[PDB]
Amino acid sequence: KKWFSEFSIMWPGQAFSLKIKKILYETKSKYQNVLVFESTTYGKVLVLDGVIQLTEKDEFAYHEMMTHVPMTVSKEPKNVLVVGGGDGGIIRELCKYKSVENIDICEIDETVIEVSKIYFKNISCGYEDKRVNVFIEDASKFLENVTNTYDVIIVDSSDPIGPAETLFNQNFYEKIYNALKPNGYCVAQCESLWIHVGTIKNMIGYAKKLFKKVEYANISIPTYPCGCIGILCCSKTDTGLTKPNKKLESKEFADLKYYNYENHSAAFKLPAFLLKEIENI
Amino acid sequence: KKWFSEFSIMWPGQAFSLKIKKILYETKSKYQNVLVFESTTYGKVLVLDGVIQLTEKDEFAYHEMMTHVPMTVSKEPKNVLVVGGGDGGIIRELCKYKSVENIDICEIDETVIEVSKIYFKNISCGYEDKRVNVFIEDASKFLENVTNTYDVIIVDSSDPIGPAETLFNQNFYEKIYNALKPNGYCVAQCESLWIHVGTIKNMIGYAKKLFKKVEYANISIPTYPCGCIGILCCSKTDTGLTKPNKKLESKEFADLKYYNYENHSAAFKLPAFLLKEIENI
Ligand SMILES: CSC[C@H]1O[C@@H](n2cnc3c(N)ncnc32)[C@H](O)[C@@H]1O
Ligand SMILES: CSC[C@H]1O[C@@H](n2cnc3c(N)ncnc32)[C@H](O)[C@@H]1O
Ligand SMILES: NCCCN[C@H]1CC[C@H](N)CC1
Ligand SMILES: NCCCN[C@H]1CC[C@H](N)CC1
Repeated sequence: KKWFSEFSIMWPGQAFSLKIKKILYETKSKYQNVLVFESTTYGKVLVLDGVIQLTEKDEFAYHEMMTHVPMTVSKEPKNVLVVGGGDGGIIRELCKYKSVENIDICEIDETVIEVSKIYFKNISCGYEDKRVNVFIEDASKFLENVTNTYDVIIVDSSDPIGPAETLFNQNFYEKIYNALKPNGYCVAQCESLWIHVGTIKNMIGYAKKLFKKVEYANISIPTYPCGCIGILCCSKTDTGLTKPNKKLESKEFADLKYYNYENHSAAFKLPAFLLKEIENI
Repeated sequence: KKWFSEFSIMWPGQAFSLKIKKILYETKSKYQNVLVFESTTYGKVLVLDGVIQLTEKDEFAYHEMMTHVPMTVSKEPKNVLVVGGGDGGIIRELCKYKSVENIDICEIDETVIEVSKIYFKNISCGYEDKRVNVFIEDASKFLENVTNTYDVIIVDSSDPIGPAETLFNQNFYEKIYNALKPNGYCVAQCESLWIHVGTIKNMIGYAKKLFKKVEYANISIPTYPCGCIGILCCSKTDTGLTKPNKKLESKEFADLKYYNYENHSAAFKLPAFLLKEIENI
């Protein structure tokens, strides 16, 4: 069997590999190279431009933490936007909240949605919910144009190389601020603390120009490089996102596999060297 | 440049690679294959039997968490044992406590010590401290023979394939229990929660046959497989190891890079699926 290897100028000198059971699908979409393969030990794997987006084995860690952190802090979230997230894992976690009335997703690449609906049925199931509305367009444009404001925006983008290159700058954060309710929250996937701390500092400084309270949390996920990934956390009130306002007790949450009330606050307890780098921003 | 790749029957289907700047030393010792190379981005790297033991870039995360968790909980630790740990990183963190009167290390492979003294001088500096006494022998035998009891034992072993195969069974845990003071603590490196949960359950069940309080904590370290590693935590009193009894304020601790008073308790907040697997042991 051959191995897939994740190599990138974004983390030089290191690489993670998974063994391939079977390649399932490859295409060059309008935006990205798309690869779906069944791995031998992590189930199916989605790859965009040679970078792992998810595997069936660990995706719940990332989709649960990114969704339930801001959604247990928002008191009565009615309108949620997902930026990127074509695979549908965030939407899947959002549909669990009976209270939500509308879930918009702006995903630039409809191939990713259609690929997820075919090959990742337990991730893309949320697309069946009549509350979900899909916009195929660059979130950088959508956020300039949208009329509605949201209670929560979840930026589930791929990396800065490729069509996500527009989601990693000061302008983008102003657009997010303006599209949120006066008490609304944004979480965004953010750089592994083991890799470019300079990037984390840059993003934090972007968010801090607008938001009252900017926190960084860390998630353990093994198929992202360095085995972890950050959440950049943006709040308009001084109270921030470290402390949930509700517990997930109803039947729709029974099945959760990573996220719980205590993990929520714990994700925000960072390594000493990280606190020192981001103390004077 | 060539790449070093970490492949193992202990985590099939996956592999982590580092690019090689220069190989520095290789030998077949009495026990293991030993490889020291300077990587392009993680500094020098120590490899035993094809498995990464440390790199200069991230070793502090593991050596700080394994040492300072039990050493901030022990009230006045006077005698500490390190099992394995030939590289000296634990001893380096131990020497920081002025109070400690004696530090014994039982390392089966003296080549690892001598290699660390030559090629890893900022890790092996602790060997110069007149409080440190080295025993070259299998810890499985040493723990049967030692007369002293310790306030803290830190099991810093390599993996179950190779000479560490004796440190992963019920007998080993009884030896640890007997070598500890009535209020003494043991921490042991323990399986990544992303890989063999069955192993974690087995080890927990071993420790629980003897110890009042058996906790599992997780450390983020990118050059261990799946980017994290557990600490099996064994206490003879019901109070356990999640809560430090002291803060590290004196000048010897100024330089700490991962471990702080809040990270300590946070390491013990685990993923939902892990708590569910280890609730009925
Ligand atoms: C797989 S989840 C990440 C998704 O982010 C999507 N994405 C990347 N860049 C953008 C963008 N500028 N706007 C909307 N979605 C994006 C990618 O096409 C991918 O499907
Ligand atoms: C590099 S730190 C881990 C150390 O554990 C040491 N080690 C492995 N098995 C044993 C054992 N049975 N007793 C003492 N040390 C051990 C290895 O030789 C290695 O240097
Ligand atoms: N919805 C899963 C996609 C997650 N987005 C990113 C994939 C690329 C990774 N290096 C970081 C997160
Ligand atoms: N003192 C550093 C050695 C750490 N012991 C182990 C090395 C092998 C890893 N897979 C797990 C920890």
